[PDB]
Amino acid sequence: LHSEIGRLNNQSLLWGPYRPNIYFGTRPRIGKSLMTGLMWGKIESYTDFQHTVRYTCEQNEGMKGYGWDEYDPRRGGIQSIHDIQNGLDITTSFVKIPGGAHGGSWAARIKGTLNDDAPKDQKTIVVFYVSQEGENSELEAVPSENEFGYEGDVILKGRSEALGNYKLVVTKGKGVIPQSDHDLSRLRGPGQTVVQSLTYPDEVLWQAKPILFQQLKAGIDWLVENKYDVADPPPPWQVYLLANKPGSGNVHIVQKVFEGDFEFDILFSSESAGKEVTSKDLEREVKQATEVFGERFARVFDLKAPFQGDNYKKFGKSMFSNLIGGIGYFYGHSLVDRSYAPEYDEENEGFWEDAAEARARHQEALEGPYELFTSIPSRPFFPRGFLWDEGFHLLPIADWDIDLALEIIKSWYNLMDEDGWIAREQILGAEARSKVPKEFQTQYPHYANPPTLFLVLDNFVERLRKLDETLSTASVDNPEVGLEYLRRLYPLLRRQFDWFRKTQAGDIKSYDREAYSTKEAYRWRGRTVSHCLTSGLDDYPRPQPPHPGELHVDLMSWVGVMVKSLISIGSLLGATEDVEFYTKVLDAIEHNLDDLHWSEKEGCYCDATIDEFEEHKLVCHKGYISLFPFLTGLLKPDSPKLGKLLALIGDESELWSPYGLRSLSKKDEFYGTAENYWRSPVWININYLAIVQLYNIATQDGPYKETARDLYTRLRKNIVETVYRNWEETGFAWEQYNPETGKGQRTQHFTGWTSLVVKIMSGHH
Ligand SMILES: Cc1cc(-c2ccco2)ccc1NCc1ccc(CN2C[C@H](O)[C@@H](O)[C@H](O)[C@H]2CO)cc1
Repeated sequence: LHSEIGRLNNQSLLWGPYRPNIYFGTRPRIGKSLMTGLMWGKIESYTDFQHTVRYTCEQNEGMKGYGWDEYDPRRGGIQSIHDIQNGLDITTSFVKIPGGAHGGSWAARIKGTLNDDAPKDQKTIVVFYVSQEGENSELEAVPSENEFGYEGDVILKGRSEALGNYKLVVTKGKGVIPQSDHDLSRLRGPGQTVVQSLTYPDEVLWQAKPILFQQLKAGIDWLVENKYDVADPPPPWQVYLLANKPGSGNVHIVQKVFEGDFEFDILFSSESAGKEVTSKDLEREVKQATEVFGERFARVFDLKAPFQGDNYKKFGKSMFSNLIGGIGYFYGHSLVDRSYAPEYDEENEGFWEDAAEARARHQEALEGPYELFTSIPSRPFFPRGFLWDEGFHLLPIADWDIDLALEIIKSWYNLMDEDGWIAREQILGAEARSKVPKEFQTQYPHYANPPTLFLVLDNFVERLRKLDETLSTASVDNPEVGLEYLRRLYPLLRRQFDWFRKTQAGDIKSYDREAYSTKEAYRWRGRTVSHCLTSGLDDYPRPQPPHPGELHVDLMSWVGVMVKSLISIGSLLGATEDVEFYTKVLDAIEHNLDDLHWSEKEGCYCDATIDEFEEHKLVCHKGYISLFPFLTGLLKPDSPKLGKLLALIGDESELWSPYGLRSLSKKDEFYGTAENYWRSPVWININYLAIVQLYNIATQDGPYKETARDLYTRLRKNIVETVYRNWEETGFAWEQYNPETGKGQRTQHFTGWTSLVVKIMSGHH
């Protein structure tokens, strides 16, 4: 019956606007298939369209804002786009209609409305671009009656093994079509919808902007050749209207020009389903999806005081929709260095110079192809899977739709190699690559990232212990199905656990280090003089110089997180021998955190290193790192150490700002130095961890209950209000917040773990 649930999940999730790297586009969860994308831009001159056209997501002066107002990947959503440069407010509605055997049908409305500043007669070019990859696939534009293009709908008829038969329609739409009185109109028509059907090698189909401009340039060349010149030029918009040439091919460009406001529909009808999808279907199903979104939001994200007001609701709906709306399907090769050069072992002083020499051998090669279904940090900047980010993304998503979350976890775990490594950054395919500077593309099999996906698994387990609607929770409602999922995933979790212990081992035995256990000690590979990217806390100060004898307290705590998860899942599956090993490791980590990491002098956990004189030294930089055993839930509610940690957390002159906890203490010598990435700013992911743990202590009999209750109440309020105020002023979720001013800074559109704020508001952990 697990198989039955699987098949239904497949069919439910198959279609989506799963191209979050562009403003609007669709693809199914199939590597080589049918994809769509939208382009638009004002044209006011003979050279401006190349500058105004929109396709891939950006953020700059020219774009006021954009995002999903509502979204569920099972149903669809509505997106808003505020384009200043092009003077347009755009709505893209997307809806899915179940039926047939190929994942069902879908429809989109594209609505553009000029803003108040735009000339009332602005000419806007709109393109709908369709490509299909596959060896045994076909797609064909049905030709027009009229001489020069289309008066009505453009109909494309296609077929593939993946999709069966289907028809994709781009409706006539509503709005003024400009008409040219020029001579050229005798040969090109006065102005109408046009279609060009082209073919290119499959691997370049994603390059829509270049493909389009190539056709425009061919058009212009034709003009010059046929004596259309500056003595009497056609209007710009006619110059950039493609000559109509529909047919078969693996690329179809549908182009319309509007003057003033416009709208039009895209209808994808799966043949194996009922009758074909209509505009009337679109309208009714859009209304229906909104009703269902509304009701689920109110159940799942019931915002508690003092955030129960309508303004906080709108805020919460926007943050959540942007997060879940960011879900993409990615397909293609990864760039991996599979040399396992010995320099990557980092057993020497100065290991970072050796490692750089090894990287400069460029042994990396493409491998796969792989696929991934994942949410993302950011559409305009980071539209791809990041390993420890996805842990935080899935916490709110799991509340919404646990089955969708387990799908994404499975997607991630299917990327794991036989060693137990999953690359921390998943750049699949040339499209995905196009956004990443070369320096940053190669993955290294010795680079870890925090195992945050285990947190999501813990939430699932507690829910398990204690048709779209049915499917969204099938995995907890049918305990047989939940256990089966765990049974299959469990070995991969164990493999990753063992991988951590093998590749991220620290060195106890080779120095003068006494501690309860000789095994438990950890060091992130991959550190440079100034960085430790693999830990997630890019530039958080660490022992100088980096050294093979370093030990990292955050890493040890992540291992504790993992082993606790394995005990809970192992128990469920009756893995007796496994549980007993995990139990000895938990016990060991618990003692060793104290023996190697706890500083009595400073009253917090510290990274460790090895002296000029080969002795163990604590290196203390008060900040998120210092709190880790607490953030990760490893300390007993009655612990004196916890006591000291709560004092640090609450201390205004260290970590506690009006706007949240500082990444680094104001008293640290590295406060606000260098790029100041994790050396003062307030980060929502770590604050979220603090908030959940504070609440944990507040809701249990114990000596710190009341202290925790106070800090929980204040921190919750500080974090939410900072995100909300910024969202109100700017439209944006930000990557981090300034603890002096509360201003959002770094990257916009970070939804992104900033979105955890909906979960903070709804509370009741
Ligand atoms: C300099 C640069 C430019 C562009 C670009 C130019 C035009 C469009 O894109 C893309 C990448 C890069 N540099 C790498 C990078 C930098 C920052 C992040 C965000 N972020 C940092 C956290 O510290 C991590 O914990 C977290 O996992 C992680 C993902 O959220 C991720 C990657």
